[PDB]
Amino acid sequence: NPALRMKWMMAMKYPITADKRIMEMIPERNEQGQTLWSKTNDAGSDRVMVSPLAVTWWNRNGPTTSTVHYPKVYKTYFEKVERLKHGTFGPVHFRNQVYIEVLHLTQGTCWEQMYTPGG
Amino acid sequence: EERFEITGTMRRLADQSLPPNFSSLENFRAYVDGFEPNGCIEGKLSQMSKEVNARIEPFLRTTPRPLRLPDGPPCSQRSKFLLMDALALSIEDPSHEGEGIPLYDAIKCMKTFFGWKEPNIIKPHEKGINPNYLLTWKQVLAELQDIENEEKIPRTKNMKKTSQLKWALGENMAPEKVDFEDCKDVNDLKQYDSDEPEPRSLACWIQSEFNKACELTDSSWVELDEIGEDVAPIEHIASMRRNYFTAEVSHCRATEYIMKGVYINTALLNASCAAMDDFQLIPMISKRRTKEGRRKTNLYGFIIKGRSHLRNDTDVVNFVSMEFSLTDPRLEPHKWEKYCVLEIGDMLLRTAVGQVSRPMFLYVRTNGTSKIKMKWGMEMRRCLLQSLQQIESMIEAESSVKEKDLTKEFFENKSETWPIGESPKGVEEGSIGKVCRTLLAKSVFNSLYASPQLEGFSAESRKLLLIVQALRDNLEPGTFDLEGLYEAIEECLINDPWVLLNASWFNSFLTHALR
Amino acid sequence: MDVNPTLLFLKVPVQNAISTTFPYTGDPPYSHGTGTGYTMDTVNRTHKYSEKGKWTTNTETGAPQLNPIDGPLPEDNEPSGYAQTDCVLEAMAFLEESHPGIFENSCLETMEIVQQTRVDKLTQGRQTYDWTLNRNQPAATALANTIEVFRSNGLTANESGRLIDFLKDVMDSMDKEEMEITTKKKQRLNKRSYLIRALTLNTMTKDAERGKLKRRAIATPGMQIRGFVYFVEALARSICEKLEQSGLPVGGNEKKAKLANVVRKMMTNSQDTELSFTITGDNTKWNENQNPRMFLAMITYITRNQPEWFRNVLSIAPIMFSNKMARLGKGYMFESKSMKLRTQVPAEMLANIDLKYFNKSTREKIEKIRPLLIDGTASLSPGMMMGMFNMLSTVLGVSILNLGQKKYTKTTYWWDGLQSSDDFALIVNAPNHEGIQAGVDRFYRTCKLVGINMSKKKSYINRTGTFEFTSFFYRYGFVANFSMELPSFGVSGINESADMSVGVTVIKNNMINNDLGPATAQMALQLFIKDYRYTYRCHRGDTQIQTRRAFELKKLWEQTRSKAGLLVSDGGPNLYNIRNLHIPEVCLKWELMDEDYQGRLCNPMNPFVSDAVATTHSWIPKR
RNA sequence: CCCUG
RNA sequence: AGUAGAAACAAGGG
Ligand SMILES: [Mg+2]
Repeated sequence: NPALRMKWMMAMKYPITADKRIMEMIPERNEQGQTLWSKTNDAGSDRVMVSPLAVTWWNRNGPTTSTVHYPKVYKTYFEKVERLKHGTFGPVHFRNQVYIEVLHLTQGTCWEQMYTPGG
Repeated sequence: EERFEITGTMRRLADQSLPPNFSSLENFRAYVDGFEPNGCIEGKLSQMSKEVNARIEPFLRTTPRPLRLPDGPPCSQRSKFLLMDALALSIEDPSHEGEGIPLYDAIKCMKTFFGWKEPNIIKPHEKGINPNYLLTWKQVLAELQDIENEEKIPRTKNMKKTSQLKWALGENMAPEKVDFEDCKDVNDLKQYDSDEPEPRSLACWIQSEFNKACELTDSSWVELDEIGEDVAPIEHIASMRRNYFTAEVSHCRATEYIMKGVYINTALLNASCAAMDDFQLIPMISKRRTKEGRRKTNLYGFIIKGRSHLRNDTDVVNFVSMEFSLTDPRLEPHKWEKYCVLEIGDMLLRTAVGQVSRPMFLYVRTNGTSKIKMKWGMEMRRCLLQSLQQIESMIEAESSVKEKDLTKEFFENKSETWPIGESPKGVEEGSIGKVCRTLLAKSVFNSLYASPQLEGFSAESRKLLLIVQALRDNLEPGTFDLEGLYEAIEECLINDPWVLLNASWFNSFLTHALR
Repeated sequence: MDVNPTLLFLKVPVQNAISTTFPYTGDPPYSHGTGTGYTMDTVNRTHKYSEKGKWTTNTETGAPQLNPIDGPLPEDNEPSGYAQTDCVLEAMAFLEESHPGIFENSCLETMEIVQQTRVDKLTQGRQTYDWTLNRNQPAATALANTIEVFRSNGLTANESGRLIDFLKDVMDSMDKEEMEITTKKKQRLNKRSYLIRALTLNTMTKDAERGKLKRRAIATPGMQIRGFVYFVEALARSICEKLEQSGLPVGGNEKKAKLANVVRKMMTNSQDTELSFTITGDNTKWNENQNPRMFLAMITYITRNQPEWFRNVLSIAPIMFSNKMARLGKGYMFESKSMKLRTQVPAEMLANIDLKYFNKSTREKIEKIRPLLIDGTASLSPGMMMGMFNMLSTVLGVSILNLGQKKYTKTTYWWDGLQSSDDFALIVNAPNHEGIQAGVDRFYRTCKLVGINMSKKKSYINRTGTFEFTSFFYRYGFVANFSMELPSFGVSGINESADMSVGVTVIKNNMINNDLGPATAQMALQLFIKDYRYTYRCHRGDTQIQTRRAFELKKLWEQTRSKAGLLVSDGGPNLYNIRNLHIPEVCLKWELMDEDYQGRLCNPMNPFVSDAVATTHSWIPKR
């Protein structure tokens, strides 16, 4: 069972594996003294062991780059959220039993929800 | 283009896979090609005897009869932990630690009691060596006190492999493995004993257990996260249903059972998988929030886990469990067949009558569990889920007939009471909250007392339920063979007390329905 | 007062509260030990129902075989296996007549798929039986071993990468005089040994099964039979797709439509003085009464007027299945209590061994099955052990159902219904109760003529309007679905970003197919959120729970301006709901993140990296 | 003493 | 002892 395996793996100190250049960007110790990475090398490769505290440190302390391109390449996903935001809902009708994408919310076992997408 | 020729060996194989009185595959294909249907089925039906028929036996109000239950000594409790007799030593931890060491919590909970005394055995175990249990309890106390005399405080306590722990955890009981050539000439060489379970009759304690499982407490045992804001009306209705159910069911005892079992199984699995060749000690701890919103931590007892060299998903790991309680064992002794009970302390409670000095007993038992049972017990929370669905389904069904949701007519109406119990004066009707608690208790107990007999009984009794319902609907029911169904239903009532209770419930419902 | 949930049925009908009769929250039963006892019992029972057949000896494999086809007609209500060829062929002819052109179109589609298919399809499957190592292996490994062993000897007709070429190689190897295998060690098997190995099934007990008290034995085939079976199943599926009464291979959205359609068809046309009744029932010993010879006859009739190669490739599979062998299994275990010993007895020695060790039942089984054993396996010519032909039997049942039209019955009563492998439901219309009884008897007797047996213990008849079909409970137009077990909505255990999408998709799919309600979906979402947070330790930012990541999460929460844009992995709030279960998380809050925070989150030069969106959270854990 | 769950 | 139920665990190999 992978679920319990990862439950146990996350309890260790450095369950993540990263490259060697990480040592040049983020420091070995937090502002409180917590360790972020260790000198030990991975078996079979030159990777190093890293802790999730390194991930959080990078997210809150690290280089910034413009992400203008992201919406362009992931256009299909953003179109969905736009349509959902600009849609209009309606009353629920309990009766015997662009639209298919939201099929899990419109139809049901014995009820119908009125929906017209905002696009 | 395409060339697929049957060779000699395949031709010789296919020449023998034809109906009788046919010679070769080519002859069979020729016969099938030129076949035209004429009066074959009608003839064969004519030659058939008249004993092959399906007569329909009418079903009437006087036809069905109550099920038959087995006989023998009464059934005994067979759960991994006490349910109705549990007692907990409670403290407060205002520093909210996400996951701390439980040993220190156990010690801190222990240090709040000042009434210990010399233990003795009052209800013994007939088929076991009693003094070993007492020695085990004293050993655990001694180890807890030894924890103080150490340069550094440890996180886990590995018990010394003593004689009493060697016996209690069944050490060196497996026979020796050899080959068949050496030991062929032995007088007593056979295969294992493949017999059937020994029958037992129903007892009155399981009904009380279920009744107390459907009651309210003064604490909150479940805390759930948040979801987004509800914009669609369907989401408004869904949130209303969910919030009403959660409010009605969050103070129930079944939630306490769920959390207790989840914690115990998680601890057992982690200990078994980590320390394979050590006799680990694992306490039983739970967390609650009082009526004032103030946290509390409860301790129930201890377990000691032996060697855990598990290979398959059915290999067994043994352990010894000690629990606190106040239930005098000498009131329903047949319920405690496999327990050894000691009187270890004297507690004092405070109520309207003033202060009363009650005794405090300890239940000690050797048990075992597999990897699959522990894996399936770590996720008791789904019981809640199941219960909700049941309730919701009812409303959904009741809506389709009238083409209108009836959530408010079900929950807030404060009327429309459902017949949920039984009383000497007659059937008893309860509100919706009682119904929700009853369904949650049923799901929890289904998870606690799982067994193949329960599955068989449910599957084979569903059909009788539906037949009776059709009869109550004046649809003129009829059965091709009714006695076989009764035999199949009754073949599954052997040992489990839960299945016997369900059978008794079915008998009572059958009596009341046809009246 | 004594609580009693069963009494709840005194107010709400049973079909409204059927979910209370499913104990699907405990651990399902498992089996400890060997599946040899069940295998021997199954073989003996399969040979019991056909005791009045023809006995013969096989010239190639040398094992005895039994053939009950065209045997004496049944007399009593016990299960029977004597299927008449004339009746089966007549039923097939009438089914073809009722739906003109079905077989021709099915044959054309099957020929197309045969031409197009590829060998790689054999890789997708369950654990197959590997004859190179005499064990059970995953499909890919067994296929690789078999192809390597084939190439060891001169066999290079399957290099073209077509499944039919692989089957040609298999057939050629069957005719080879000797077979050499590598183990470094080498071994040689003569014609008979290889042939017996190629016609062998591996049997074992079935675990984690609900609704039954006693265990069962199921079998898996080798590698030389998989392709022919796949072709036959393709043909059967193509045939079934065009049949209105067939319950396969549809999902869970149109089954309710099928039930309502059948009921309305058998009610609306009825006059005001016509009686209608419904039978809900099962079939007994479905797998132990279907002779592969009848399947061969059906396949021969289906593929009339076709190229010879197509007929041969389609009809090979019944030939192999009619000459199959069953492996007894692991063996038995012996215990000496006096001297405290345990030992294992492999099945190979069951043929020649004293019977003083075993108890009554096992000794009787051994004595009964002894004449069949050959080279450590038992011949099982009659019956289908594991029923890989899950769709041809449905076609046969549907033909029998069709056989009851108003034209063929030639009497006042008539009937029609639904069939899905083992399960069936029937509706009979007649002017009196005598007509109803006559129709029921006619259906039962006609079914018996083909080898289909109706279970009288699990079947009942009532007035039409309410019934059940494959756990779909129909009552006055309302259908409830309970044929699927609810999963545990937990963490998959891959990454911080994979688990979120996986769990949300699982919830959405359960909501769509298995008819999960809204409130249950919300509660499942809450439980999964709790599990995710407690697994990855990414609690909220304002929550006062102490953890190793608490300091970093609190600092990040304090830094940000809009707290609603933080991912759940960075101690943000929860925004998902029923209407949002299809939008990926990163794209869900993109218009709510800060400039610098969202710049750092999707940094492409971060050391951690190298439905989902790439971010800083897609890392690879240690082995 | 080593290896394996 | 105990788990468990038609056959097994209650450690196996060198
Ligand atoms: Mg059915």
